[PDB]
Amino acid sequence: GYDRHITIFSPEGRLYQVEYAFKATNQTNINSLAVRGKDCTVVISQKKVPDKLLDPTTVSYIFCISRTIGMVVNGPIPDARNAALRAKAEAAEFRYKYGYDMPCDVLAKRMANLSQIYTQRAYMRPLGVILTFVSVDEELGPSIYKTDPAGYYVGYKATATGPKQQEITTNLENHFKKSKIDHINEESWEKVVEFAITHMIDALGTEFSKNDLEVGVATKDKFFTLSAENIEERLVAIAEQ
Amino acid sequence: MTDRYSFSLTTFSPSGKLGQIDYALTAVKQGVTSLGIKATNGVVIATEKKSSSPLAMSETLSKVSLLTPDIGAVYSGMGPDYRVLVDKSRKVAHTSYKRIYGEYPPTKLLVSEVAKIMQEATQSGGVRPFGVSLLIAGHDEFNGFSLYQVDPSGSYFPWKATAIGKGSVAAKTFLEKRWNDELELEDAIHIALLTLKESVEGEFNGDTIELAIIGDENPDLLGYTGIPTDKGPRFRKLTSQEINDRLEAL
Amino acid sequence: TGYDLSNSVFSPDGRNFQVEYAVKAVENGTTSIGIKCNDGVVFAVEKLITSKLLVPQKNVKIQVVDRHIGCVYSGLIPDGRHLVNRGREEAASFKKLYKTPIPIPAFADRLGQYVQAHTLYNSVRPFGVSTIFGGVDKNGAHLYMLEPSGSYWGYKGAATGKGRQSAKAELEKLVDHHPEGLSAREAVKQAAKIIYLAHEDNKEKDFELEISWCSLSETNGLHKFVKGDLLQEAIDFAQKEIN
Amino acid sequence: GSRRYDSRTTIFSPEGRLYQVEYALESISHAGTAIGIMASDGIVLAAERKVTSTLLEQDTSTEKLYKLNDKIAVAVAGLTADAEILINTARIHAQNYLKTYNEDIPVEILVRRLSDIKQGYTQHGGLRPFGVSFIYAGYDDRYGYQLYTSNPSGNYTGWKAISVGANTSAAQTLLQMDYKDDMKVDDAIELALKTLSKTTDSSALTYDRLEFATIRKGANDGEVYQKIFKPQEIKDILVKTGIT
Amino acid sequence: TSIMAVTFKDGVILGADSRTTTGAYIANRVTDKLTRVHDKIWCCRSGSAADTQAIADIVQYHLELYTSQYGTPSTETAASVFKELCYENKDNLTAGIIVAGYDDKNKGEVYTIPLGGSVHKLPYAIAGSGSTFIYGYCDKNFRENMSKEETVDFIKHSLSQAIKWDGSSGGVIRMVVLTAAGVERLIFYPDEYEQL
Amino acid sequence: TTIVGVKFNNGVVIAADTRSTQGPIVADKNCAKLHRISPKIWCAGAGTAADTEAVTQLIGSNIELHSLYTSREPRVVSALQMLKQHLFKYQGHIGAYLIVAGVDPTGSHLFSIHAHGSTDVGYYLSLGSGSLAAMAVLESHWKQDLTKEEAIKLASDAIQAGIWNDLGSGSNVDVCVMEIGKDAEYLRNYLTPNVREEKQKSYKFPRGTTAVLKESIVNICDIQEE
Amino acid sequence: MDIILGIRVQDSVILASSKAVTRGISVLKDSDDKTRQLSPHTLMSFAGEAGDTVQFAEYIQANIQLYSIREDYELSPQAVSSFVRQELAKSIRSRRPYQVNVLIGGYDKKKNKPELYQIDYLGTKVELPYGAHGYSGFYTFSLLDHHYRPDMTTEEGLDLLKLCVQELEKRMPMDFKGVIVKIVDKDGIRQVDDF
Amino acid sequence: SDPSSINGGIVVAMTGKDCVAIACDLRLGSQSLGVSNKFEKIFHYGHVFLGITGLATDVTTLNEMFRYKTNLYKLKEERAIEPETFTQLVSSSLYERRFGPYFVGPVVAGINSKSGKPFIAGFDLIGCIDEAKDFIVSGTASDQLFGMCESLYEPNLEPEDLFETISQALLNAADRDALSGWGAVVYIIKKDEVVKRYLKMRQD
Amino acid sequence: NNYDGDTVTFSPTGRLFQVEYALEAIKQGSVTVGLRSNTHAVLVALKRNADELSSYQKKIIKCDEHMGLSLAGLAPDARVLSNYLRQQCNYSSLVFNRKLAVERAGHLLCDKAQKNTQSYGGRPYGVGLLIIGYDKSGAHLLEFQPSGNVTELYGTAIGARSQGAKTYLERTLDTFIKIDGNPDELIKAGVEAISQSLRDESLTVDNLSIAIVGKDTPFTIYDGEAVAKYI
Ligand SMILES: [Cl-]
Ligand SMILES: [Mg+2]
Ligand SMILES: [Mg+2]
Ligand SMILES: [Mg+2]
Ligand SMILES: [Mg+2]
Repeated sequence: GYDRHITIFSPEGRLYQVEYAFKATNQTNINSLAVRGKDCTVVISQKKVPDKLLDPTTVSYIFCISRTIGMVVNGPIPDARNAALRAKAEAAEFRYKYGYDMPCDVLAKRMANLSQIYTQRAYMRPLGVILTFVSVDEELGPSIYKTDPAGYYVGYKATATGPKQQEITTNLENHFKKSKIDHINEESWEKVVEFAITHMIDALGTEFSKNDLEVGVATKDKFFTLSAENIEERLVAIAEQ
Repeated sequence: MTDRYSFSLTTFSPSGKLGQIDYALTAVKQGVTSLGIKATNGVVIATEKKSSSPLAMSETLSKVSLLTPDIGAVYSGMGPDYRVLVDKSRKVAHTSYKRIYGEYPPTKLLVSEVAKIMQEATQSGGVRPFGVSLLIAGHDEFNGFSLYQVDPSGSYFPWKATAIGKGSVAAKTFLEKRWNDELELEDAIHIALLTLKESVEGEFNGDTIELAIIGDENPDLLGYTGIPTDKGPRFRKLTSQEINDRLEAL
Repeated sequence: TGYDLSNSVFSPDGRNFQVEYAVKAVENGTTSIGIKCNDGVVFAVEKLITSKLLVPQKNVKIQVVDRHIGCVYSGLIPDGRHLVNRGREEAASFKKLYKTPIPIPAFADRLGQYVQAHTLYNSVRPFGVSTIFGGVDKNGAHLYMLEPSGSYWGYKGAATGKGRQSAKAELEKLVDHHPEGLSAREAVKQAAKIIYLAHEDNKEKDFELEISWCSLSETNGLHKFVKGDLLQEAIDFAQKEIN
Repeated sequence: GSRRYDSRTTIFSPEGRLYQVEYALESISHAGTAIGIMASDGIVLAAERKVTSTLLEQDTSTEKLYKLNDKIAVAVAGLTADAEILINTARIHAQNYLKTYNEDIPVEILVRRLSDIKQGYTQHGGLRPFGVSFIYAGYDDRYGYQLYTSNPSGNYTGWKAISVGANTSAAQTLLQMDYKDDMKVDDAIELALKTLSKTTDSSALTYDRLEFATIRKGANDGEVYQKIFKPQEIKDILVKTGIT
Repeated sequence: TSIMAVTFKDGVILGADSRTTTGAYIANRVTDKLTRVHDKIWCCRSGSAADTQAIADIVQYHLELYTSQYGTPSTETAASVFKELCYENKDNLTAGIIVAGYDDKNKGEVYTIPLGGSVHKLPYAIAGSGSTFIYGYCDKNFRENMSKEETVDFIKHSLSQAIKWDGSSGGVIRMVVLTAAGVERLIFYPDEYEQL
Repeated sequence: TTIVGVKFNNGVVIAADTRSTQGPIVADKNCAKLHRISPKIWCAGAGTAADTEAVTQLIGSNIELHSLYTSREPRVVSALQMLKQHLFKYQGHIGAYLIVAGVDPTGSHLFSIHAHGSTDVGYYLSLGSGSLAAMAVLESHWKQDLTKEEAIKLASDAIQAGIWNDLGSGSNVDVCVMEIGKDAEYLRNYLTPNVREEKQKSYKFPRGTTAVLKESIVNICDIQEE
Repeated sequence: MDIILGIRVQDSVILASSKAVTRGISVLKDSDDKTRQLSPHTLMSFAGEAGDTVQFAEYIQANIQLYSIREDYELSPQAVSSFVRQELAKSIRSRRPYQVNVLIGGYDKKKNKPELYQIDYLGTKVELPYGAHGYSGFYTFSLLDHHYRPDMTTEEGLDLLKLCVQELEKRMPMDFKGVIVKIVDKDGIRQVDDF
Repeated sequence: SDPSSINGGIVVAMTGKDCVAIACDLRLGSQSLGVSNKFEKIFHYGHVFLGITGLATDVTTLNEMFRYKTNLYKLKEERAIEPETFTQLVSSSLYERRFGPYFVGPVVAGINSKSGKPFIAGFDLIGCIDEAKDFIVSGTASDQLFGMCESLYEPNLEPEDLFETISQALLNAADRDALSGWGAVVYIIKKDEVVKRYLKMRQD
Repeated sequence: NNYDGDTVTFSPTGRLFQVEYALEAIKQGSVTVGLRSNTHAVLVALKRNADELSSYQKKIIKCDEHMGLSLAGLAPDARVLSNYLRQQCNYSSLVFNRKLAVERAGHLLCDKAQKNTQSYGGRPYGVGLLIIGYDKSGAHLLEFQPSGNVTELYGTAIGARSQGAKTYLERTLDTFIKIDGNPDELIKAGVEAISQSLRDESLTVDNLSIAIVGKDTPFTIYDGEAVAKYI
């Protein structure tokens, strides 16, 4: 039974190492969510600092890949940072060679191709991570593209990742079934972040303080993360209506 | 480090079976149904856009891909394996042909190059076979219209019409009754839609079906005028609306 | 089963058992700690005196990287040395290209990526050490702790080895009782105490205390070993607290 | 490390056999039968396509018979994809020889080269062997008309008449019975088709299940012509020989 | 070329002419020699146009990758990356580059990298063929901690003279101002600066 | 060789003469110097003629693959970046001097490139042996906010200056217009001001004028059946 | 080295090559054989730069002898000459090219015809009735153009060759110390020991 | 010293009504010394004809190279290569030796078997394609050939008239060049017959 | 058990069995002792013969004028490691005109041995070494294990029955450290130390091997009748 140790086919045409890499994805016990506005793309993720000895400012699963592209990761931090470093290198090289900023969907494809190689080549293991890339693309507008250990990727109107992804997914599905549009019809990114946090609270059934969340926002020509005090202002506005 | 898997991971078993190739074919069998039909004045290839989530934008996932202006491809099996093969197939069409002869390769030879890549993943060190079967449709001046199937082993066969994946056995029987050598392209599209409806459970419309043709030259899709001999690509992907129009006359 | 025989193999849980076995070697090692103070960091380690024939103060365990970073580790000592050698190469190339000395967070990732790379293939074994390291850069003091998996985070206080539970509890008290912060000289005294308290898990043999520090005010942001009178003062403070 | 997963494709059994070669030969025994017959005035190559379909485009299809150059052709039995790798190598070798010596490559030299490549995969590299057996039909001015076969071991031998693939034991007995040295091409055509007709696992032998080729000096004066038979031409020769 | 960078109270300003020559033919009279390698780190180029464009593109790539990992680089760091390329490839390059940038901690800084690949940190720097004619003028007229308006006049008058005497220099005078307030581009036409 | 590029209101136009030379001899009287990198990115080349086509096709090939990979229409800055880095690597030994123009989702663009890898940006550019004659016309008649009709007129006038005044240039004017939101129109032999006059005499010989030793049929057919 | 001549007659090929070897100031040897037997019915003479000539000739000899053993068959003169041309054509773009010119005289046993091939160091091959390298042709070709017939006997060929050598001994400034003459025909290769 | 004029020789090609013609001299020399009068410079791969002038070793090498490549082309494509496609193959093959080139001046001539259209093309040593409607010239007397062709040529000549025109163009050009002559060959090429004619000319 | 097939595999308790098996080879080897004062450092080694016709296997190797070691375990591995030390001592002298510090020599040996414990295909070294030397900080004694662990000591012993000599040195610690400026007495203490590890056999003239390095004493090895004085 060595067909379960390396990435070769089992008698059912399955790759067990790829399937087990998907299971490692939920080892951190963190849920993330991404949505699109008119002018922006917002990504939120749970933040858990279980040890008091930790410096909470260094605990993060959101990465600034390029000026325009942001990436949130679902999976262990070593594999997350591995993927982060590579994505940063790929984005920089792309700009140097082709003279324009690497699009979000193109980076997603590139990282997905790299993941595909690990499923075919035996000496390399899959990374136990799911990568959600966000930006406001200059051609396609607000964009969410998500990659997994199988080498699969696709665009999203909105998406969710983690142990409780299904609850969040169905919550988002129901909202877009009502509105009948592919985005959050809102002018400011502040209100789109408020939408994201509200619908995560509804889906998970839990309340959040300023230190329980982690937020990333993509606008035209920049991606940035919010501070604890920026999130607090967001939480106050939610509670006041 | 270094890749220390320099040995074959696909080997003959006592019964003469190449296990990994057989298992790759099993993966293809689980895959979503795709088909191809050849007409007198064109070829059609079609498949179902099995969306993994309704939040996913299935237009951003292309199951039918342009390889050259006159050659297209569709698959059944593992999507990621297909995507990288399309990248390699597009590049090899240039490096091993267009940069030498100043023209795009004929269908049979591009198929031959894709097959070679798939064969090598069946013998080279430290790799598994590709878990896909391809259907490649195309046209060239001297061979006319053609349709080819390529398997994980690297073997390829020309077809008048065929199907691969989930419901291929039933689909091939359906095609045998309907196919003749006097079909026009519109007739072949009609038969393709009829055949594909049998293997689809849920929604059946332009948004859940991906369909492309190899037909007449499209000067409107060339992007420039002024060179008489350049008349445009024969590959054309049908729009969501164009599919729905033909579903009313179904 | 058989998932634990080879490195980089995912178990049906999604776990790398070889990395988890490397942690066992870390847990078997001597206690080492790190304390983040107001303008710097302090490192301390327990050295077991296996015999009278060991020359006192000679078998130095704490290692310097560049001139501003200290590194201490628990587990397989040779593995730690190999990791520090790589760290010194990383810090050298950074300074070569960018002129400025490597920032601590930048340095943390360099070690992290290198340790993580030893979980990607079956041709290599994971590191049998957890490394506590840090120093002072342009943005202030930083303390990190890096595991066999390649996982690292920033810390207010950090501990590893056989007496890590005891040490962690002591560190948590300091964080609670000093929200405004701890001075460098206080941190040296406290580090001595915590190692002496953590020595209860290794009470069979007696030990030798070794301390180092980087502080903006006390050492000009350079890594230095605590020696002579300042070391004896910390030993006296530690001995007074256990009695 | 990696040793754990190595099949060791290039080792002897306790009996002194090469496991992988033996198992590759087992694979080839399930492939469609290919027959070669050598006459005084030419060579015949006949081969059976494996259980086909009515929707297979036959006139543009090739799975058995391949052209190596104008004078040499091969019949394939085994993995088609593996064969095409070797066939392209052989085509290049023939052209290398023609460029070097300005003379067409002698048939045996081409056969030896391909056979040596097969041998290498059994002795070094740790890769699986090619699951292919060839029948080589060719002509040169030294030995005239020649038939050879090679198998995954890299061993090759010459023949007056030979079969590879399925039912070779039965086919070889039938050829050994009716073959004579003074035989002509038109007689050899009939023998090849009659042999396939009796050994086939199909219910009946039809044009759509066959590939056929002749190498004749039936080319206008001292020169050699290769003829890969078309579907309609295979249908005619089946009626002529009285099989359909 | 005529290029210069000058530090002042609020930061630093880069200046340049716009003439590119193959021999006596002016191949481009409206060239932009002030080049951006980071938001507030720019450079001035002199020597082979191919070489300095290749170098600046590589530096921009290096600093973009630096920023993604370690945050905003210092001007000293940018100068070091320029130096590494110019020093290690001295046999095959003909490039004279002035690096200028604005930090909030370090404020305005100027580094000059001559042919050899050496680095020199200076209060102001001049380079290019036309700089030879204004060593005297610039040394006499430069003061530390000038205002924005004074620095613009110093550069305008300086490059005006360099253009007047050097046939290789000419066209418009381009300038780029680097302060806490942001990045401002300035342009001055012949009818303006010739009558100075 | 004379090649020019001129920006206008809603796009860009490039033009070229049609003479290619071997020293003082005219090798081809109707040469095609306007090359296609992609449907809406065209470039004109001067210098070593093999180098300008080779480098145009290589980058054009890689641009096509890049366009398929990214699912986006190619950009002129991508063609520019790939061309300059290729040419810099070969230190000027690939003697390609190019004017690159086109339209893409970003807008309309016009750049020149030189064999060593320098690039420049402009509203009007000229390259080749007739570049000084062409640039004289461009510096005399160029203005901001040219129309399409004005830009074609200016470009062809600049090439004519090269044709008549530069011995390296001659014959016809080729033009290619790339307008935003439209197909690029390639106007081969847009002007034909150099048709040869009828000769004074016919030089058709009587049949049997040439002395012949041997005649034979050449077998171009393959080896025959039967 | 210096003069190498070749002539193809009715039923044989005759190669003549000088005997002198000169090291600048002195003639070190006057009996040198500038030829190698490649196969029983194929002979190759050579001339060019010192060292390279013999090194090349022996290398070719070894290769043709290897082919003969492997196939148990003698290559045709045409096939041998093509192999030699390719080696020289490969050599001319090498780091340090072989500076060697050769004549290949062979009797084709299949066609029953003598054949003479002239190949220079660049890899320039021509089949000829008579040939030479260096300045040898300048003195001898006017005589060969006049007297040569395709139906000449071997004895007539040797007589025409004597007239060529006499003209060389009269008008050439260098003393090449006579020639060694060898005949290639259906019976193989033999040396004319009195010339 | 100049590799392109050591051996000498010329090639010319012309188009006519439903036909093409290609012709060459037969000389091979070592500078002043005439070595061979049977060195043909026109080769054919199927119905596509290739003339090659320049350094003779490269002429031989390239013929052997294009025979090699067109033979593999035919086996894989299952059809003979066409003039337009072959032209691109010559261009590609020459440019791959950009910084160590074959010293040659190739000329392609042929009729497309499907369209019936007459085709000719020329190259420099490094691959640049010159695809003229009227005529192509190459070799040590290319200047002379340009002069003859420019005055003698008219469009839409019948095969037997085209023969006279190209023959007179070659002969009179070769007689004004020291390194060309010693015989000549002319190919007249129609869609399914090719005639080859050796010309009688002065042998000095 | 299932985790001792190669050096690239940890056991479930975090052990490296191939390294532990390499450590076992040292315990089978013949006893060797090391000890030092403030002026000198001494090696004493019991050499082992194959039989009565055979020679006694050499145990001590010189690395430089100021440094050298004694071995216990696989002798060919000691040759590889001592050769590496010779080179490193030599690189230091040629490039930096500097005698290599004994502590730095230990660090180099540790790192060389470590690479063989973390990579596939290789194997750990099967030998233990006792390095003595005199540098700019006086006399030194090091103990090398093929796990990579190098330790600086006043005295030690490795090999079979080395525990007896190690206990003796632990008692005598305060006495032998004070033997300054008297080489003969320091060797006497080393010969008396190694005697606590002997059984059945005693120290003969071709059995005993002694080495010494000190303040004004280059690293020299004594064998044969040169050690009869100490028997
Ligand atoms: Cl990729
Ligand atoms: Mg894998
Ligand atoms: Mg001026
Ligand atoms: Mg003449
Ligand atoms: Mg003459």
